[PDB]
Amino acid sequence: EVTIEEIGEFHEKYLKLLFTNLETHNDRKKALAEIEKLKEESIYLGEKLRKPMYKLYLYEYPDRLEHQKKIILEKDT
Repeated sequence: EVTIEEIGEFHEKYLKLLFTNLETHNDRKKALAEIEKLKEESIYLGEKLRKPMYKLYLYEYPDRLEHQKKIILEKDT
């Protein structure tokens, strides 16, 4: 019942978050907000899809997002 457009859109947003610059404090504030919405969207898909594919969206991408988050928290101190 998960559509390809929901999967495509999630990954599109993820890609944009990753390609983002993070040079200024404003950018970092925005990226962090975006990370939170991506975690939520990943887990939404993961729960709806139910190595099995669903584990990537339930666990792996939220873990990678958390990683990127800590890093961005590393700069802004």
